[PDB]
Amino acid sequence: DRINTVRGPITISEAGFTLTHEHICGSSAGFLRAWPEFFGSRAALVEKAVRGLRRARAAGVRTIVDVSTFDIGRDVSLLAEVSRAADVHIVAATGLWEDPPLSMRLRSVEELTQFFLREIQYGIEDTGIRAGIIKVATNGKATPFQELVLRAAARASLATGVPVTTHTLASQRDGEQQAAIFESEGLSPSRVCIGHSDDTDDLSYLTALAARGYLIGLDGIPHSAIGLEDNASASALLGNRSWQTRALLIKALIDQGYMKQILVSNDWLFGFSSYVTNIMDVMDSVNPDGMAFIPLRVIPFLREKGVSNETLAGITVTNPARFLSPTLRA
Amino acid sequence: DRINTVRGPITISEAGFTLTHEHICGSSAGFLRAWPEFFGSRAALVEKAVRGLRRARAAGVRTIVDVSTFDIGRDVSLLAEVSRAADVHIVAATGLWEDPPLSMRLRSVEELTQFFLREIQYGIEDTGIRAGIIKVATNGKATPFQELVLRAAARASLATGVPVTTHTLASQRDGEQQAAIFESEGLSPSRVCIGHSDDTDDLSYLTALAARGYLIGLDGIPHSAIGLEDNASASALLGNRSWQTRALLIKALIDQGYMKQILVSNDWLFGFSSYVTNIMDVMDSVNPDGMAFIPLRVIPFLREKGVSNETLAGITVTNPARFLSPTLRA
Ligand SMILES: *[C@H]1CC[C@@](C)(CC)CC1
Ligand SMILES: *[C@H]1CC[C@@](C)(CC)CC1
Ligand SMILES: [Zn+2]
Ligand SMILES: [Zn+2]
Ligand SMILES: [Zn+2]
Ligand SMILES: [Zn+2]
Repeated sequence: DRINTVRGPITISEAGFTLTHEHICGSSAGFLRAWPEFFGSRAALVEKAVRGLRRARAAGVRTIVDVSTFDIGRDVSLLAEVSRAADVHIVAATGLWEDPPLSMRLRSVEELTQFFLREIQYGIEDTGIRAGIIKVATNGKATPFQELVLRAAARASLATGVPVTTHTLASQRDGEQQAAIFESEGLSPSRVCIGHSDDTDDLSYLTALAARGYLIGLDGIPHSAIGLEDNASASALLGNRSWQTRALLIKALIDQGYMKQILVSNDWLFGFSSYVTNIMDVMDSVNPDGMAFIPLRVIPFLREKGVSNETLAGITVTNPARFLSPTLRA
Repeated sequence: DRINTVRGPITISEAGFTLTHEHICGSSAGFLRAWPEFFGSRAALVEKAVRGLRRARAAGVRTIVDVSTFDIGRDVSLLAEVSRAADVHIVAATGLWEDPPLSMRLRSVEELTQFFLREIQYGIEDTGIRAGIIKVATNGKATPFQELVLRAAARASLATGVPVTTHTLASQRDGEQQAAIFESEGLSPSRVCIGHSDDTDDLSYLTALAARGYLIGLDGIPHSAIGLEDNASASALLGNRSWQTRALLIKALIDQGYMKQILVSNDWLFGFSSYVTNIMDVMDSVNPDGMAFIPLRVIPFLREKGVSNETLAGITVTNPARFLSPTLRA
C-alpha cells in the first residue's frame, strides 16, 4: 500500500502527522510562470514556503496534502522543490476548483474523467508526478459543469481508489448535494471528505454527513477576521467566528462518536494571488504560526478541553492514512 | 524601426503580407501543458500548424499576428517552434481576452499595466520573447474588470508604442465604449484596431469608428455556418452570414475612403479547446484553406468586384506594417 507524493510513493507509515487541506500557493493556471514578480519572485515564494514547512515539521508535521488543482495554479515542480528542501512529504491533487477556464468548462463527464485519471495514473504535465487526491468544489447549488466535475471525480476515484476532497459553501449545506451526486455514481462515502465544514456551526448538517460515512474536513481552523478592524475583504474571506469556535467542532464530533471521520487542517498558503492584493500579509498577521497552527495551538487547546492525546493522534495520523491509502472502501 | 516577433525583432520591410488576427491554438492558460492529448498530442498540433502555415506562406503570407493572450493559453515556445519550421513570422500578444482567471480578475489597473509592460518590455514567462501587440476584449457592455483591462492596455501602449487590438460583440457596438475608454486614457485611435467588426453589417457603427481614426478589423472572413445543417454550436460561433457578405465590407470601407484603416484576417486556429469538442473539425470542413483563405479566395473575389491589386496590397502589406510599427501616433 502506497500513497503518491510529489517525490514518489511513500508507505502509509511514512505519512505520519498529516495536514489534509493545505496549499503551497493559491493562484491560477499559468500565473506563477507568467507573473512571478507578483510574489516578489519565484525564489522568494520558494524560500517562504520552505521556512514555513520547516517550522511545521519542527512542530511535528510530516506530510501535507496540497489540494491545489489545475485552476488553483498547482505547480508540482514547485511542490517537489519545497518538499525536498523542507523534508515534508507533499501529496498533490487533481480535480477542479471554483475557477475552471473555458477549456475545462466545456468538457463532458467522460473527458473530465480522462483528465483526472491522467493526473492520477500517468502524471501531471510532463513531470511524471501523480496526484494522490481529487479536489472538487461547489459554492451553493452546483452549476451544471460542477455536477459533471463531481461525477468525473467519483469515476476517477472508483477506478483508482484515490479519495475525493471537496470545497463547500458550508452555510448552504453543499455537502448534501455533493453526497447525492457522489452516491448516484456509486462512490463510497468513506472515500470522500466534505471540506470547509468548520465554516458552519450546524450540527444537524455535519452529523447528517458523518452518519452516512463521510469524512468531515475541519480544515480552516485559524481562518478568522476577529480583531481585524474594518477590513471588508478579510472579513468576507475569513469570517468572524473565532479559531476556538472552529476548533471546538473537533471536540463536538468526537463527543458524537465520529473521531475516526474527522480531518483537521489549516488551509494555509504561502502565496495567494486569487484574492485581493496583500491578503497573504493580512493572513500571516492573523496566524504567524501558519501551517504549524494545528500542532502548536489547536492540539494543546483540545487537550486542555479534555480530549486525550491518543484521540488527537488518531485524528492527525490514523485518519489521514486511512483516507489517503488507495482503496474502494476504507 | 522594428517589430517584435517570437524569433526576435524584424524590420518593417520584413513583415510583408500580414494576417493581423490569427491563432496557432485557441485554448486556456496551462491547458496544453496539462492535457496535450486533447489535441491528439502536442506534436500533432505542431505538425498541423506547420503544414497550415506553410500553405499560407505558399499563398503569399509572410507574417501572422497571433492575438492569443495569457488566457487563450498562448504558448510562445509553441509559436516559436511553428514559426521556425514554417518560415512565417509570428507576432505574439499580451493583454487579456474574455476568460481571465481570478488571479487576473482581482488586479488593479496599475497591476495590469505592470503585467502588460512585462510581456512587451521584458519577456513572456522566462522565454525572453516579447509581445508586439496588446489584445483586449468585451462582449457587450464592459465588466468593471474589462474597463481596467482596456485602461491598462492604453497605458501600456502609451509607454511603448505597441498597438492595441480588440475583441468585440459587434452586434452590441462594443467599439463605441472601447473607444471612449481608450480616449479617456489619451490613446490615439491610430494605435487601435476594433476587431470582429466584420460580424456586423452596421455601416453607421463601422464608419463612426473609422471617422475618428480607428483601424477596423475585418478579421473573421471565412467564419460562416451557412450550409452546416442543424449544428447549433457551430451556428452560434460562426454566424449565418456568408464569407462573401463579410468580404464585401472590405469593399464598402474602401468605397467610403477608409482603405488605409482596414485590417483583414481569417481568425483561424489549428487547435481550439475553449469551445465544443471537435469544433476544429467542423471549422476545417467549412474552410479547408485555413489561413490561406484570405489570399487564395478573398483577394481574387475583391479583384473580381473591382478592387485594384494596388489597393489590396496596401491593405495586406502597408496597413499592417503601419499598425504594428511601434509609435505613439501612426
Ligand atoms: C480521546 C479518547 C476518547 C475520549 C476521551 C472520549 C472518551 C476523547 C479523547
Ligand atoms: C484600389 C485602387 C483605388 C480603388 C479603385 C478606388 C478608386 C479601389 C481599389
Ligand atoms: Zn476551498
Ligand atoms: Zn483550500
Ligand atoms: Zn475574439
Ligand atoms: Zn481571435
